[PDB]
Order: sequence, then structure tokens, then C-alpha cells
Amino acid sequence: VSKGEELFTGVVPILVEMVGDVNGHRFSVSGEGEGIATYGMLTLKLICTTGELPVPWPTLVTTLMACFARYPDHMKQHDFFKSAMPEGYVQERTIFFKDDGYYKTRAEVKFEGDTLVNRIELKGFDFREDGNILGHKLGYNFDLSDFGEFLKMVENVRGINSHSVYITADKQKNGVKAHFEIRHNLEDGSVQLADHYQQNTPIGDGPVLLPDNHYLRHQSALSKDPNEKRDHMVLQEFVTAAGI
Repeated sequence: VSKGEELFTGVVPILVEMVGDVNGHRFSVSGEGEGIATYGMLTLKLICTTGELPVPWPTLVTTLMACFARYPDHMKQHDFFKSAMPEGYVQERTIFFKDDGYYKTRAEVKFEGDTLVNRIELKGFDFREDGNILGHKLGYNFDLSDFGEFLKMVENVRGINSHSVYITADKQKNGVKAHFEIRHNLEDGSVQLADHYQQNTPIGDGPVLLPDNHYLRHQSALSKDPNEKRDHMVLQEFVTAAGI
């Protein structure tokens, strides 16, 4: 009913493009898949098109679409991310890795005709060649210490620890913001903290629903395509809103 809902109504094709430079190690990632807001579901296959990804794939999960979360009927007024469509929104993060480097990220999420686009620039700085990021020491998971076709999607995510990020309004920016923590596991059994600060602004001039403070609840699953030669990641995210 409200701005930009009808654009999400079925199966929306996704395009993700990313270019990155972490300590001078240059890389590109492209990818495609599908968002289904009615399920709060996202599925992607993202490929490193330049060869070996120089950071661990788990560290880019958050960077590589809150518009595909499913907002319940009582909360459709708080859906900032759909309300900004089709023109879209700039998503900006700082990510601090404890006792290591950090990422700066800037992405534009928007409709390019039918296709929902996440076009990203990533830089990162002050990493240790030998540390957990440029060392590739993180495990490959995101386990943070229609009734039918849908239940197939939910099967892959049942059991995974949920992760809740609080979304707050920023009136000055006519946007939203969030602070959260991602605790990556390592193989050795300890944790790698990734301290996320996020800012989202509309690309359009005209106004938006600035939401009451609510949470987005995620479960993410990382897998592989068994027929894919390249360095790659399959990511599925189940995202719903609550708490207001």
C-alpha cells in the first residue's frame, strides 16, 4: 500500500557489484540472485572475478540489502528501506576489526528497471598481513557466538543463532543509522570482533518515513556451488523486523 511496497511483491532479481582495495590489495566481486520481501528472504552467489579474495568471505557478508526483510503488517509504516524505492539509498559503513584494520563502505541500493542493484565501493586500511583477515584465519560460517517453496528456504537457516540490529532514525540526515557487533569465529575457537557503524540516506529529494526505533533479526547461511570453479560464496539471509 505505502511507497515502494508493490515493487517487492514477488521475486525480485538482484545484481551486486563491488570493487575493493584493502591495504592496496585490489579486488572485484560480482553476483546475482533473488530477493523475496514476502519471506524476508535473500539468496546470492557472489564471485571474486579477479582471483583469490584477499579478505575472508565472512567479513563481506554484511556489505554484500535490508529492503528484502519482511516487515509485519503492524510495522509497514517503519519500512525506511522500501519507502526510498525506486530511487534508492546510500548505505555507508565503518567496520572496525579489533586489533586489526578497518573497512569503509559506500553502496547504492536501487531499482535499475526490474533488477534490484547493490553497487558497492570498499576501502580498507591498517590491516596486519599476518593477522586474522589478511591471514585468512576465520571459519567459513555466519554463526555468531507460499508455505512450500518458502519452507524449503527456511530449512537452510533453522538452528542458526539469530542476530538483531537496532535501527534508529537520524532526522538531520532524513535517514536511519545503526551500531552493532559481528563476532566472527576462528577455527582455533576464539572470536574476531567487527564493530559496525552504519548510515543510510535516500537518493531521492522527496521525504521518507523516518521510523520508530526497531530491530532487524537476521540468520545467515554461507555455502558453495559445487560446480563453481572460482573463489565464491553463496549467501542466504532470513531477515524480519520487530520490537515496535
